[PDB]
Amino acid sequence: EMQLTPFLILLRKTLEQLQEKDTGNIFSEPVPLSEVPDYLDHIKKPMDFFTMKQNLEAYRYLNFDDFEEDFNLIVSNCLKYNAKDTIFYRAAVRLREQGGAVLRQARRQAEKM
Ligand SMILES: O=C1CNc2ccc(C(F)(F)F)cc2N1
Repeated sequence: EMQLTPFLILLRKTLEQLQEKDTGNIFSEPVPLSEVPDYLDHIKKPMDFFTMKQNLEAYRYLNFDDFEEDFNLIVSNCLKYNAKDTIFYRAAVRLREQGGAVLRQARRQAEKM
């Protein structure tokens, strides 16, 4: 029951804060199938922050949960594909932790609207 423009402004800010936690920029673009050619064998919906930005501006995120679901996909795809003893897996754990705090505060702001 809120206005669209401030909500999208909030999602844009939140997406930027989430990208800021991905200091290695390993989640900024789709996992490159050129370097990971079997990635799609068990990853049924790849996700990344560039795709999320495209989805945002295409008005595909009209509630907080749909935005957060695609963030969670970035994390879960990485935990699924990569072995636990890899930098990639640990980076997804850290993103889940740091991004979770970003999302909780952003959702508080959206609920104020
Ligand atoms: O799960 C992931 C997360 N992103 C990523 C970037 C680059 C590469 C690679 F280019 F292959 F080094 C692999 C991955 N795998």
